[PDB]
Amino acid sequence: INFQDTETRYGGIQNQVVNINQYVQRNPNFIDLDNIAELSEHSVNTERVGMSHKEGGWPFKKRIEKDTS
Amino acid sequence: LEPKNPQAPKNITVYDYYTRKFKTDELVDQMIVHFSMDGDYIWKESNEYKTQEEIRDTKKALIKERNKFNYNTRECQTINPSIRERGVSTEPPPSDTICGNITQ
Amino acid sequence: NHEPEVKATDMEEDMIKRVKEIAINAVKEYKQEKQIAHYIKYEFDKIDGYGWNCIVGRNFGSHIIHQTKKYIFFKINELCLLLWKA
Amino acid sequence: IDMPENSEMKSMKNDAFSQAKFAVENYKFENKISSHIKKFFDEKYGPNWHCVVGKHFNAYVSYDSKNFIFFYEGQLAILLYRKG
Amino acid sequence: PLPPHIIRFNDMAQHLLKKVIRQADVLIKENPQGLEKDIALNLVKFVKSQPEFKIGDGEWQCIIGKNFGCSLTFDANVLAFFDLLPSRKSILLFKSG
Amino acid sequence: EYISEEVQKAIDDSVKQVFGIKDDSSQVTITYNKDKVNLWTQQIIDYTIRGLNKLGKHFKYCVTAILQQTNHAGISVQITAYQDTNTDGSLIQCYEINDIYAIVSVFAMAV
Amino acid sequence: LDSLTEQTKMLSTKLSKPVKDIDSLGYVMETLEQIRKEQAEIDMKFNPVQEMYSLLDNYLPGGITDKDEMDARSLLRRNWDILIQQAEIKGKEYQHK
Amino acid sequence: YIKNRFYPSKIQKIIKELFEDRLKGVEYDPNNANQLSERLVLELREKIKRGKVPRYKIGVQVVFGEIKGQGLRIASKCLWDVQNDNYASYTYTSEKVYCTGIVFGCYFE
Amino acid sequence: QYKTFMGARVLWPPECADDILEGAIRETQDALKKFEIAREGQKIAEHLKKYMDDHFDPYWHVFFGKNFGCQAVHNKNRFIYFYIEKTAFLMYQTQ
Repeated sequence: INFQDTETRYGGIQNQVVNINQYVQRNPNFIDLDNIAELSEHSVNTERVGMSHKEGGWPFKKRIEKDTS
Repeated sequence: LEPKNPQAPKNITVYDYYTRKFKTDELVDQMIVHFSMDGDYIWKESNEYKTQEEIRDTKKALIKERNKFNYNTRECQTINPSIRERGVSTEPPPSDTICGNITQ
Repeated sequence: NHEPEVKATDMEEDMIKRVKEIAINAVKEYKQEKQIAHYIKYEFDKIDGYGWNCIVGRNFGSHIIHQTKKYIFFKINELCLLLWKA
Repeated sequence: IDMPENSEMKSMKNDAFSQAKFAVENYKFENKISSHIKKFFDEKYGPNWHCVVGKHFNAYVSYDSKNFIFFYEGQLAILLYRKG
Repeated sequence: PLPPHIIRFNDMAQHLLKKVIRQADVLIKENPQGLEKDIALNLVKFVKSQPEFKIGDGEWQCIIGKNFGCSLTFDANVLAFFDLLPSRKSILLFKSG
Repeated sequence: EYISEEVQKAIDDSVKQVFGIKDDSSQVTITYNKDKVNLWTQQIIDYTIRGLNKLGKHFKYCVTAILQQTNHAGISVQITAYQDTNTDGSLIQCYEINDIYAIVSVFAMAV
Repeated sequence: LDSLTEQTKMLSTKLSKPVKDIDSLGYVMETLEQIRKEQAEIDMKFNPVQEMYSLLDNYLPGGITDKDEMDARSLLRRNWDILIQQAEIKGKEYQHK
Repeated sequence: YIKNRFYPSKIQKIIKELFEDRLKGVEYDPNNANQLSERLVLELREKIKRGKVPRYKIGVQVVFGEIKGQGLRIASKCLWDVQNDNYASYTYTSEKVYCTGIVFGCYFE
Repeated sequence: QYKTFMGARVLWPPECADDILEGAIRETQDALKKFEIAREGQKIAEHLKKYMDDHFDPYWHVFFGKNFGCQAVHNKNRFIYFYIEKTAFLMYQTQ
């Protein structure tokens, strides 16, 4: 897992300053500003586990009575 | 994978003041953005040079003939209810536990 | 749902009706405060040139001016919409 | 035993009872009950409400004056109040 | 270090807003009770005084509120709207355009 | 044996060298043009791939570009693929000058 | 009711009292309109009276002492209606002439 | 066979807590930015050491800078069988600095 | 498989962040130990949400008990779910 390594490189760009027809600002500029935030819905629940049986009264410890008899 | 964007909500709601309901919206935009910057530098556009230079021209010619007669102050404020912090309690209802025998 | 209602106004009748319609349409179409204000400011900039201002909120205070017959403040379903020019 | 108050005329107090009594019987999970109450009151009066249902819970919220209703409905307890 | 806050929208150079934050904070602390009228008046009377804030198309306006929305023809240069976390007062500052 | 940071550096060199000018006036005397947008897209892509094959790396690349006219419409750019952990990957880039909303999406894979 | 009514009727009597402020107005009309903007806040500080007299005249219509109640409350709203009407009409005719 | 698994947000935990309590609103001083990163990267690595993932290999990566009229885009791609391997990523930006950390996780097999 | 944490059984790995975690994982038992008892109900969650809103982001929701379990959608990465001595704690932040 010994994973040492290093690199480096650089880009940049051409340079040219024209400065003949420059320095404008459209003064009657328009922008759209808000004061709002996003939303969501954390809809929560409860986990539920419920089942019924029917207890049946007596009708022998050994299934076959002849074996004991 | 069809990427989901972390650091995002999943659905957007907002109140409609024409139809007095809400209405949620479960499609959320998922493009991470930080530092949008608005600019105001406008170079030989057709639409903006006219609309700026014309208004400055008309204002300055008008003043060359304060000029619009003096304005009038106004005031309006809305009704601001107060914020109170009140907290109440429910209680677990009580229960009884007896024991009885079976008679003859 | 409920129709608009002016709490303070300085407009003519036909001009009141236009802002009524534009407010109803804005609230039916858009659902955000800046979007509604931007849309109504745009509508009245198209119909009445440049210089409209529209404040759309729930509790704010204002000290403004306007052209004498271009001001209105009305409420729709607990929405305070103020509008004026210059 | 406990009945926090709201505006007069019984405009919303009379409404909340009649709505929550249908809500409780109509559903088993509290989800549909509370969502029903809140969704109704949103259409009816306000932009944003808050509702809680349950047998036992304590709470402490900020709200808007005379917009806080709380009642012991049957075995359950229903809290409601406007906020926003 | 500045006091904590949430700039919801700013347009002026950042030092203008620094000054606004510091004075608005110390002013909310010096006037913790009363009406936002006094806050607005003191803030305008302070902000209008400095040799800074030289440029203005109209003049100064400040609005304090807790639940609203607006839209103004603010001067394209100066505009600020932010919040003071302890008291949560949405405060707004600009110059009339 | 690479870095997507430098991949992005090369993409930026390509784009800002082709059309980006430091002095910001020719960039709006060059606004979106129906006639010249074809030349723009093709030449942006060609110069970008020339920058990419300047690299002697044995990895395999593929490129996609998007040019949007105006911010009013809105757009969502999303990426997803299925490749090998160590060496493969991708890259995206958004770009704006005055009235041109450029987007570049590159995939880099091994072999 | 008496206090709020004396205020509104004072505004009306300022509109009507001097032949000067009747013909040649001044900055005093700006103060009248200022009080008209305030009239929101004035009814805001008056609203405790509307609900209270509602509770009173719920089971106590009066008829004996309701004289001054009628005078004052109807005088308030009289100033309000002449406000709307005279504001419009006076604005128009002062524009004409 | 993966009994103990990696899900993103406990490393997302560690990385958040680390970021606030260590950055504490520090400014971007050029002479010590790289070494600040060097310190907190190793601290983060120590934290993932107790991060309770036996075979998940951890490709730590961190970015730290200052925001100054500067638009930026950072993105990565995920490259693994979604059943076992996963990632985590957090961002933390104050008024004038931004530090964002990502941590890979690849189940060894 | 609900791995152990120096505070409690936490679903490892969870969906939240550790200043919130460590804060809650220390603050839940700190609150329960200092002057609080299991006999009282939600005057616990009261102080818990108060402490969370004081330091961390303001809009939290807390649910704890002996029988519950939730699906939902919230703020990304703001989900604390941990058991402690057979008592499930769940917390999530919503913008």
